[PDB]
Amino acid sequence: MVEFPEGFVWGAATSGPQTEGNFHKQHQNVFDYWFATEPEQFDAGVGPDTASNFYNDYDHDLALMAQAGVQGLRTSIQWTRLIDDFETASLNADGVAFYNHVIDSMLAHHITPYINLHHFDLPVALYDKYHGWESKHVVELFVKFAEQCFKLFGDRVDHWYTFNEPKVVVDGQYLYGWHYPQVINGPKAVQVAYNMNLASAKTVARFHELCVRPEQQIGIILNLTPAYAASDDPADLAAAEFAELWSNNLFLDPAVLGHFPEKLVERLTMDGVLWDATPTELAIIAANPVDCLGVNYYHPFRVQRPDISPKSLQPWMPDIYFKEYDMPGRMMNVDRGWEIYPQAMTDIARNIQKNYGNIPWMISENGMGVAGEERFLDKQGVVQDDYRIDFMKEHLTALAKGIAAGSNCQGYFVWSGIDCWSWNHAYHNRYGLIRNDIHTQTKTLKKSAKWFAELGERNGF
Amino acid sequence: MVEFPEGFVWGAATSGPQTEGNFHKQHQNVFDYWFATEPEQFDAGVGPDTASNFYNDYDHDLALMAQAGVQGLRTSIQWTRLIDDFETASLNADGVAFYNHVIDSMLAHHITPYINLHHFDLPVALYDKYHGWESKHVVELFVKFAEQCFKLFGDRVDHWYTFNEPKVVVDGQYLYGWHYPQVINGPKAVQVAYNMNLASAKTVARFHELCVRPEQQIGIILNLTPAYAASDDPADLAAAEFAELWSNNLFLDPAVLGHFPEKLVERLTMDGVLWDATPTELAIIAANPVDCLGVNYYHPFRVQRPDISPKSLQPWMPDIYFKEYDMPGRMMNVDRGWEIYPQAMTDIARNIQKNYGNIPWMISENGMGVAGEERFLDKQGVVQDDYRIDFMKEHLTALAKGIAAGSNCQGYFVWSGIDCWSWNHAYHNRYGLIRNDIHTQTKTLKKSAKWFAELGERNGF
Repeated sequence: MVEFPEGFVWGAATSGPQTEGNFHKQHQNVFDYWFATEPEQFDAGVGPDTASNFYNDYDHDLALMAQAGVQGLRTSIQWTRLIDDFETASLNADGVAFYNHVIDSMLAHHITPYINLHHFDLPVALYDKYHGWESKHVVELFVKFAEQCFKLFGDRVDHWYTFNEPKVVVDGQYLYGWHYPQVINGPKAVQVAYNMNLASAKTVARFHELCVRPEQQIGIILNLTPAYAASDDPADLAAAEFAELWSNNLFLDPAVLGHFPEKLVERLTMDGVLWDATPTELAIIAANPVDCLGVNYYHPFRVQRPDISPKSLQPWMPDIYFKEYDMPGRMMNVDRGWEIYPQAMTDIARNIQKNYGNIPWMISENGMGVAGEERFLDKQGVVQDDYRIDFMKEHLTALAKGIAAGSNCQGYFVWSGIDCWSWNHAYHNRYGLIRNDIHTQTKTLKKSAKWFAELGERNGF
Repeated sequence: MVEFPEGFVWGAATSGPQTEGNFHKQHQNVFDYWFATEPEQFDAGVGPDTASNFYNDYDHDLALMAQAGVQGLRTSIQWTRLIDDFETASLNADGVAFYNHVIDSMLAHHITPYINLHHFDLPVALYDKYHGWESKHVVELFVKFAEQCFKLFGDRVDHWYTFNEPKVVVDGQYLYGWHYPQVINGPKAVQVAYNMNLASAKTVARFHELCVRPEQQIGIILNLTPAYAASDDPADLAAAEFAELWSNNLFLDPAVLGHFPEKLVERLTMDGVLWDATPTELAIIAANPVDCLGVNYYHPFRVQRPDISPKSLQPWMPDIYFKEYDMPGRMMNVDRGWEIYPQAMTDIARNIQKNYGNIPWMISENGMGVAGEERFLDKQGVVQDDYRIDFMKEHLTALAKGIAAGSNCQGYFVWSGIDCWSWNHAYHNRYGLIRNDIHTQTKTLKKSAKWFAELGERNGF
């Protein structure tokens, strides 16, 4: 029935910090330091120090991933593992060697590399010295690190990305306490948002200057979940308008259109919390859009009025203009507390098609997490994750309507290939196609793994 | 100024479960299952799943130990890693290759291998099915595993040990809650003590049927801390008399003399808690004493009369005869809670000389744990553990007096070579000549490492 374009890319996504372990890693990133000082904040006291042991198990991990039909693996290079001196971007000898092994072994196992340069993993040294992404100097050193990744690995890596979801670094580090250093400052968060867009653009710039070869392309990875209004009442549609500008156009528009959405920059100006920008910088943004887009989606987002007036005396946060809304009769993943709504896949495809030039794009993350998968092991220790196959079917179908309506969707990357470490939640929820018993680092394909191998061969289901 | 016999061995000690991590291990031992189920029972939530990463980094680890002057290394083979099916002692192909890999790497780094067979690490599946060491069938299974160790590795391992401190298994599993399964039952513990003495003895027999060359010796590692009476008050002397029989003679006599100490068995019989033994079993125990003895010593032990009469009706426990005593004016390692008393080294040496035939013996464990050693890092990141050097000087001085009086001590093994995982205390206390930063598994010689290398080349200090 459901069929997909020819040459569609079927793949899996993770990150360096969530798989490698900190084995011989020279530098602490913000999560490394958080767990070393406050392990209480991590599920079951499980931190990143071993994660899914990718640093040691990479060759067989790649073999199993290919067995589960992963044609392309999207992961990330750790700034804190690759670089010795952050100011000069000198190379850590062991770190470069490791990433060569990984990339060589990806290729030997017939898996297309997709390398993301940054996944929530700021070096904590650069926060202590410069306050991290608040500093346009740190921005310059991200580029220096990106330049190094380009020279060392650009020979066999085609597909790069500047960031995975800068919004979550903004939200997490500066608004809502999710990421160490857990700063709660709205105005600071706005500058961080700007600064990360500046960095992604300057990284596209140097990428294209240091790229000769035409199949090489660099994109960015954003979550583009719409902000659905809670009703048609003007107050709610205005909350949905801002929340859309704030959660999506803040990054989508500078990344793809080359400028910030002017309704948004207007509102931040009227509020006196607009970022410090310069026309040189804004012209760098404008000159270097991304070559493609990766789209993350998991669950919808719905929005109503704020309870009190945005002009009330309170510290500035974006949240003063909208409140989350729970829709009655919603379909829920009850244990995880998320709404299920594959229709947003179709909306996202349309939005890119019409308002974003139908720029080449993929779904770079989509998947379902479940706790306690042992409950579903069969007699040969294979998780019977029928729920996981159902979820992919509903969401791939919705994706297919958008493709058919003419949306330029080139691939689909599952979260995740192998169970991996989910920040403070660590291993509470399991998303893999492949189970990891983290006590032994023994890995085993779930049932969904042979279904995904079958999906990639039929190019449909 | 203090010098040691020519040929004296300068070693280091650990165990498999405290170093390897559980990477790709087939079976859980009781500590693995304990951590998997009750991680809150372990310091900072650190369990044995990674420990000191010895599975992955054994080659560079032994090179560090070679640098720190380890001429001989004693560690353990995990039953739960070597054996596929416990009933048959069939081999796990991957576990056999690992231990081959570490032994050969030991020789390649000019480290003499000293292989212990068991270090608190009973397969949990054998506790579930048979109640572990309470089962003489489990005794037989242990011998079939020992036999496999000898046939696979005897060709290049000369020095074997049946057990590390079986008393800690008896106390830990059956008396005081220290080890999972946390059974509290005197009578059972008495039987376990017997069963492990019998298992050790059948192993020696099997070893002597399979050992070729005359350099091949097998022994047992016991803690021989004396039980010093609190005073000359007769009740205090009777408490030391029984504490000595129970904590030392219960294992020393069967292992070296071939029989259990008669006053103890008379005591256990009157109390109705004696073990089930058969004359055939006692005959094996009489005919297969060890070739040599490993002695562990850390802190002394003092005993006074019990608060209440041992005739009080209460569950039977060896403690109904003695209570620990705190000597006023004692010398203390205040943070660890242990008295410092090097003189016990000399007392121990005398006891072996006077009463145990001056059997060849070694100090197989001696060391000093300190918490938070990062507070003593110098400029170049080398721990300045002068305290650890002072500790070794004091105890080695006591040792040398014992040797000079004619005791047949042939080596000194420091606990530990590299910082290793200390059961529920995990890495709260560090004992190594070499630091392990357990977040990154990066290891670095301490100052004691250099002093110990120099100690071995001077054979004295």
